[PDB]
Amino acid sequence: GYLSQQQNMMQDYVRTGTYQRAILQNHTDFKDKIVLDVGCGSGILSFFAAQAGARKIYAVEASTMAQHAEVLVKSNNLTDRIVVIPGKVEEVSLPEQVDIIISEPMGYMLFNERMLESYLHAKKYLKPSGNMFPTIGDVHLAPFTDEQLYMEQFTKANFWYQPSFHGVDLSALRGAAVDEYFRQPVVDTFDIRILMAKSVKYTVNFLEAKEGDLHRIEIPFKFHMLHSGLVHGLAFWFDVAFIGSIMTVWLSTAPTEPLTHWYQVRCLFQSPLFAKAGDTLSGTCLLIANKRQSYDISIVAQVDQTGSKSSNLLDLKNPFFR
Amino acid sequence: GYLSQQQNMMQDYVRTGTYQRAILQNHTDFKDKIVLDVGCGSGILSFFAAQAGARKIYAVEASTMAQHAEVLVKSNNLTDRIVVIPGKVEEVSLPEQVDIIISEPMGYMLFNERMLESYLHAKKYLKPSGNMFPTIGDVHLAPFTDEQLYMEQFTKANFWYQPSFHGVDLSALRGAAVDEYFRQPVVDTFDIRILMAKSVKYTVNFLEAKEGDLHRIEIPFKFHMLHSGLVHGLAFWFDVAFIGSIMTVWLSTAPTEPLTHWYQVRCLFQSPLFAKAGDTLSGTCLLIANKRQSYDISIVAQVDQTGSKSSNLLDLKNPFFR
Ligand SMILES: [Hg+2]
Ligand SMILES: [Hg+2]
Repeated sequence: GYLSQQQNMMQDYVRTGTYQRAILQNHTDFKDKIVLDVGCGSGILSFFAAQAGARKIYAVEASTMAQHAEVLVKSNNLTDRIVVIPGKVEEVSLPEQVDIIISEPMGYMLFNERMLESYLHAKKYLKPSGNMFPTIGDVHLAPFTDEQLYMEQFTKANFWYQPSFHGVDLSALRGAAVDEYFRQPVVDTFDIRILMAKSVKYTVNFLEAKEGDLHRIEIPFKFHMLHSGLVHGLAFWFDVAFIGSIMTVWLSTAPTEPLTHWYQVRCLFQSPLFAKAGDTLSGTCLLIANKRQSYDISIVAQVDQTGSKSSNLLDLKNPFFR
Repeated sequence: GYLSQQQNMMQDYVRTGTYQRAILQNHTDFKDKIVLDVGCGSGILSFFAAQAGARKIYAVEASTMAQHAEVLVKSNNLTDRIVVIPGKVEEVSLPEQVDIIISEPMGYMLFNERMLESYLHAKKYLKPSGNMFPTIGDVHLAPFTDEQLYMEQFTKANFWYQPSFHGVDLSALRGAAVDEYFRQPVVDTFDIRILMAKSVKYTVNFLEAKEGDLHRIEIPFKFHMLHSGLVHGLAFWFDVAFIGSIMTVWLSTAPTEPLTHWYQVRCLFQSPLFAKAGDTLSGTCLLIANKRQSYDISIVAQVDQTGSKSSNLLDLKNPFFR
């Protein structure tokens, strides 16, 4: 819980701006309503709800951060509208059902850090027919070609393919190194020209979802290739929508959108799949929740026409940055 | 413990070449001797001991890097000379007392990550009149002038002096922020032109030092000023020596020597001190250990002739890269 971290999140104008934009333009959803702020991370969220004219804002509240919020609430003259309860939703108690829940629970590929579970858990404190900001989450995935990124892996791992690095033969660990390097999802951004087919969408309606739904989360796909080339993996990004009474407002991390701190995520295939235009690449992406507040990512994919296959396991716990 | 981190360590050619130089050039220290590799940092140290002709090399390594070390031992046909023992030194048992202990226990400012405490605890397995590689550690410090780095930090902290960020007053958290930003040391290299006095030296002898004992570490300094102007902070770096039987080999981290993955480190004061050529800048650097794996550092500085004071609490558990 560093202020540096909190600053970095505040600096993301798309994040902070869109959140604020969504709350103020949907004024009638906040005017004299009771709100719960479970997320933050920018720490600025319960203030937006005050600016939209909320009656009471219960704000929990991670052990840092509880104190950071406490100072700003006092200094912004809002002690009588915003209460700061240190801790976490599955650990604390609220004295009142709320109209709206607000939070910033999105990680890399939306689900990383598993904060949405705590978010969905908060619906124990939600009044019937109340809503949540954000309301839904659209995960997008599409196949990509990128020779330079694929090759990059082997140039790295080939360091181990030396028989006499300072008189030591490292070659027996080359295979383990390749596996490891391919096991990391790549966080950075790309030109859309590397996208081989139109993206499929997978939608989580936060208003109806139970927190158990986020433990397995299976995403099937049947891409219809626009371009001829080699598929090196699947690209991932996400959108969330703030569906209010007045207006639905979108926060998008698409590669066609201005850059955010979430960038985009690419999961490579260990064996590239050749596909033609008009060919269908099908398979499923499986995200298993793991013990390190992250996901084990399983990707199986085949080119229907040729029957070539892979067969790929990632751990979002150890992402490669760029 | 990822291959890759290990690969990063290895690719530091100064570090790897110097460790080999130290061992091979002091072969009479290893020839037919019993060695303890406690690092291990990069699995590679045991192999140097093996190249030097050690009779038996026990290598205490963590889990999982114990596996990766074993693979290399078998594939390099050294299974009769290198014995991997999984776990930690303050846990495991050795069938024998050892002639030499070898390790890579250095972090930033030398002491970071408190690996040295494991290193000195290994003296348990050391024969009387045994040796350690490295034998001693020299911490150098020098006052520096760097106008650009100072205001660069201050203007980042300056974010938190803001009466209306999306309608929110952050002003009250300035000072918590400034404290945080100036607590983090700057890991960077620099031109030696910025050095405002010849360095002073603090020696920690590993052969005699008790794990006690590296929990406090009081470093006094008394610089002769050489150049007039503003002292923006203190620069720190470490030399480490392998005092073998044939010759002493130094691994230097100094800004005058080729670059290493350790770079150099700087505490910048929250407020620069003015000093003239001929003046004395005296004071102490305190390194109070903490739970879990880092130091709380108290830098007390004054110009004798004035005497303008500075006291700053710097926290290693960050820091600021570049
Ligand atoms: Hg918050
Ligand atoms: Hg320092």
